[PDB]
Amino acid sequence: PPLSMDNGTNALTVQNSNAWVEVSASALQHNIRTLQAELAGKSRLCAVLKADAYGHGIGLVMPSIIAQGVPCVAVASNEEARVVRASGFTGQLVRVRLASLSELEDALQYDMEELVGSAEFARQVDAIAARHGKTLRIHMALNSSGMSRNGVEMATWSGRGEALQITDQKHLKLVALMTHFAVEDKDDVRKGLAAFNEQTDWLIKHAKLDRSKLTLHAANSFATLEVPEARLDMVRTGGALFGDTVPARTEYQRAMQFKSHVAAVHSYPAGNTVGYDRTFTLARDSRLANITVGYSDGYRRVFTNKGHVLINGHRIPVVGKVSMNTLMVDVTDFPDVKGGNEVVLFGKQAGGEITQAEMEEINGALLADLYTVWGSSNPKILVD
Amino acid sequence: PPLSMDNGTNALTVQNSNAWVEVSASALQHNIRTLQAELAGKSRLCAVLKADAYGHGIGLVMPSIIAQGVPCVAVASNEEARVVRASGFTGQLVRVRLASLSELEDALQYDMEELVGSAEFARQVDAIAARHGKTLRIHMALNSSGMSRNGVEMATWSGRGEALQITDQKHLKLVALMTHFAVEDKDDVRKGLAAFNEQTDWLIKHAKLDRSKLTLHAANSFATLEVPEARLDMVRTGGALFGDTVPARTEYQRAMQFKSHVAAVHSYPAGNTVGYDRTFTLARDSRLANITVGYSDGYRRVFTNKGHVLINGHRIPVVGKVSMNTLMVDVTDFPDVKGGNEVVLFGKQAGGEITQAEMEEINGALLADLYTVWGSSNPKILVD
Ligand SMILES: Cc1ncc(COP(=O)(O)O)c(CN[C@@H](CCCCN)C(=O)O)c1O
Ligand SMILES: Cc1ncc(COP(=O)(O)O)c(CN[C@@H](CCCCN)C(=O)O)c1O
Repeated sequence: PPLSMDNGTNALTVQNSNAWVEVSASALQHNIRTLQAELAGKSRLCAVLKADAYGHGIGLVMPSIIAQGVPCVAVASNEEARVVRASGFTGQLVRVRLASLSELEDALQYDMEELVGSAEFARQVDAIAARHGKTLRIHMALNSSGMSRNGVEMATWSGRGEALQITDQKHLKLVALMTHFAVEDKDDVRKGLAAFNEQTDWLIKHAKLDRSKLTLHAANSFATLEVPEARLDMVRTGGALFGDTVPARTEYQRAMQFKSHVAAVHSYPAGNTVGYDRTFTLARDSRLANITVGYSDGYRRVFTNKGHVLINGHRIPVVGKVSMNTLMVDVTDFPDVKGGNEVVLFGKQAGGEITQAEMEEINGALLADLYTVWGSSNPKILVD
Repeated sequence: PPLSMDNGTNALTVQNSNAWVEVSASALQHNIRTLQAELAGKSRLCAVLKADAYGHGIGLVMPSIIAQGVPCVAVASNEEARVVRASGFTGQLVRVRLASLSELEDALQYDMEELVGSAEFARQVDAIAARHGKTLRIHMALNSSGMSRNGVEMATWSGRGEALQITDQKHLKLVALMTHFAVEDKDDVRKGLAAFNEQTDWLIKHAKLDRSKLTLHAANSFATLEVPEARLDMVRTGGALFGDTVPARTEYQRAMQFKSHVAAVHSYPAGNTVGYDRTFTLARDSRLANITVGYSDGYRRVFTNKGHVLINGHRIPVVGKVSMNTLMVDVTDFPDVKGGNEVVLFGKQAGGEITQAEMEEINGALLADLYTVWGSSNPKILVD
C-alpha cells in the first residue's frame, strides 16, 4: 500500500514490501495479442482498464497497450484518465460509467469521451461544455440488455423521446451508442443483442443521424469470446486481458499473482488458541507461520479458518481470525517452511495452486471484488 | 485512489474524487486530547497508526500527533515508518508486528524498534544489526493472552528458554516487554494481565534486567479504557484515536466518513431488473440513483440488495449487485434527490445515520475489515 506514487510508479522492491501483487507484463501482451487475432480485423479493441486496470496498475499496463498499438481505452476514474494521457496515449479514451458533473468538468482537460444515459444528465453536461468553449464527445448508453444502470430504457416510448433530446444537444457531439450485457449466458446476451440492434436502428433512423459517424459497442469479455456476432464495431474487454474470463478459455493467461513473506515461524503447545476471540484450538502441538499480511493488506477477514496459502509448494491452512496486518498459518506438517520464504496468497507456486474458483467460493462474491482492492492496497510489481 | 501521491498527499478534491474518505482533524485532535487526559500523565501513549492510520491517512494523522507531544507511534509497514519520519516525528517508533528480515533490514534507516517473538528470529536479526554496525532496539513479544501470533510462549520451559536467549543477543538493546490481548472482555483481559505480570517479573529476574530501562506495555484501546490497571508503563491505542472503540464510550468521536456523488437519476419502468444477474425486480415504476462508487472503490459486493446509503438525509436502499464502479439505489420515494448530491455510504447526514453496527451486520466482520481498505482505494481528505 505504497505511500508515494508517481503516476502508478513506486520505489518499492519485493524485499522491502510486506505483501505484493505481481502483474505479469508477459501474460498481458499474450492476452492483448490473442484477442487482437481472435477479433481478426472485424472489430476494434478498447482495453477496459478501470479500477486501475483491475488492480494491475493502469500506469504499469499502459506501456503494453501502447506497444500492441491498441486503438482504444476505457476508464472510470478521472485519475485513470490523467495517467493514460500522461503516458502519451494519443488515442480514443472513453468513460464506461456515468460521471458526476464536477468530476466530468475536471475531466475535460483530458479530452475523454463521456458516457450519457438521460436527457436531464445530457442537458447539464451540455451547459458544462458550452461553458468551456469545448465540444464534448459522448457515448449514449442504452439499457438494451436490462442493466438499469447507465443507459436510457429505449424499451418504452419515454426513453425513445429522452433518447432524441440527448442528440438535440448543441455542445455535445454524438459518436457512439452502447449497452452492456447483464447475464453471462449465451441466450440472454443474444436477446440483449437483438434489442440493442433494433434500438440502435430505430434511433439512427428516426433521429436522422448516420451510421458512418458512430461506433456501436456492446461486447464485454464473455460476450466477445462466446457470442461473436455481438462484436459489431468495437469491444471493450477487461477480464480477458488479465486472464480471468470464461474459465474454459484457458488460452487467456492470468496476469496477477498475490504474494506475501513469512516473517518467522514460532512453536506453540497443544491447547493454545490462535488470534482474536480464541477461534482455533490447537489440536496437537504446533508450528505456526507469522505471515506479514492482513485484512488491512487486502487479504480479507472472511478467510478466517477457511483459506489456504502456498509456501514451498505446500498447501497450508489459514488458522484463527485474520489479524489486521498479520496472517497465521499452520506449518506444523511442513518442517521445511522457514523465515523469509514466499507465500502465495493467490495463484500457482511450482506445484500448487490456489484457485480463483476456491477463493470466490470462500468470499461469497466474484474474484474482482477481492483483487481490484488487493491492487489498491499493495505494490503492483512488473514481472516477465 | 490517487495514482500520483507524495507521502500521503494528493491534489484530489471532493469535486473530482468519485468517492472519498473524509478524516475529521478535530475528531482526531479531540480524541488524542481526551486519551492524554483520561490517562492522567501516569502512563505513556503510542498512537497505533498502522494500516496507514487505520485507513485515516498516516501522513494526515501525524501533524496532530507531533503537536500534542504524543511520545510514541506504532506502525506496521515500512512505508508507514518512512512517512512518520518524513513528517518530522522524532520520538519512539516501534513496529507492532514481526517483520520479515528483508523488510526489517530495509527499515534500519528509519530507526525503528522491532518486534521479536522467538530465539531464532532474534539471532537472525542480531545478525543484521551486526552486519550494519547498529544496535537495534527490540520489543520482546510475550504470548501472555495467548494470541499465538508474535509472542514467545512462556507457558513452556523450552519457550521460556527462548526468551532468555532473545536477551543474550549481543547486538540488540532489549527495551520493552509486551503482549496483546485476545478478548475484548474485562475478565479475560485480566487473566492475561495477571499472566503477563508473573512472566515480566520472571524475565526481569532470571535475565537480570534493569526495570528502569524496560517499558512494560500491554493494553490496546479496549484494555486501556475498560481495565486501567493494565495501563502499566505505556499503552497502544488505535480505535480510540479514531473513535472506533467501545461503543459505550461516546466521548470518542468518529474521525472518518465515507462519501460519494449522484451521477444522475434514471426512470426505469416496472418489470425491469437491476444489475448483473437480474438480482432485483422493480415492483413499481422507479427513479433510480446512479452512484459513482462501487466494489472496486471499497464498497464491496456483500452489500448487494442489503445496504442503505444516505442522500439529503434519506435512508435509501442499494439495489442490484454492487457493480465495480457504479452503485444503484432506489430514490422513487425521494424526489429531492438530484444529480450532484453528496452521498454518505458510511457515517451521518443531516439527521440520518449509517451505523457501524448495521454495516458489520452485513459484512460479517469488524468495520475495520472494510474501512482500512476504503482508506486505500479512495483519496483521504482532511476536514475541520
Ligand atoms: C461498461 C463496461 N464495459 C466493459 C467492461 C469489461 O467487462 P469484462 O471485464 O467482463 O470483460 C465492464 C466491466 N465491469 C464489470 C466487471 C464484471 C466482472 C467480470 N470481469 C462491473 O462493473 O462489475 C463494464 O462495466
Ligand atoms: C500488537 C497491537 N497492539 C495494539 C493494537 C491497537 O488496538 P486498538 O485498535 O484496540 O487500540 C493492535 C491493533 N491490531 C488489531 C486491532 C483491531 C482494531 C480494532 N480496534 C488487529 O490486528 O485486528 C495491535 O496489533
